Amino acid sequence: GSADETLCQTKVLLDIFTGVRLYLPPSTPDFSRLRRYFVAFDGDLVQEFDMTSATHVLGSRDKNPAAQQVSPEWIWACIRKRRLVAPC
Repeated sequence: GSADETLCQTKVLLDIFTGVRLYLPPSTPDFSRLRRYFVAFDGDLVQEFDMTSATHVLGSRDKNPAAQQVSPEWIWACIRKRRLVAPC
């Protein structure tokens, strides 16, 4: 858990995914916030079948190999780091 420890602050948001365009999948856990939260921070979210121009992608990249194959742990480590960390 981390989320509960991080999002424990209403949505916390910080300059994590700062400009980080990661494709947040709907199948991803905590998506609810993950989405609003992420894009909220100041980044952007592209729909799986919509990334071509995207920048980041949660779990896989296919839809957009030009994006970043980050995970749920990245968001936390990122948001918490206040600076986009190693996407993976």
